[PDB]
Amino acid sequence: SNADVVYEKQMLYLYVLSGIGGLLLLLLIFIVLYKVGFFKRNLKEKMEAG
Repeated sequence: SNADVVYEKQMLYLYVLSGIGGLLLLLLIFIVLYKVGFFKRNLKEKMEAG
């Protein structure tokens, strides 16, 4: 059923913005820690679920 929310405010722009911001901060935080030496003092696993 299509309600009157698609024209009002799906409020999805918030979920999509929060998701893109967290991923970018995760990639930058991992590289910033591995470059400074933080992650350079441990045997990472580099996991990745499918």
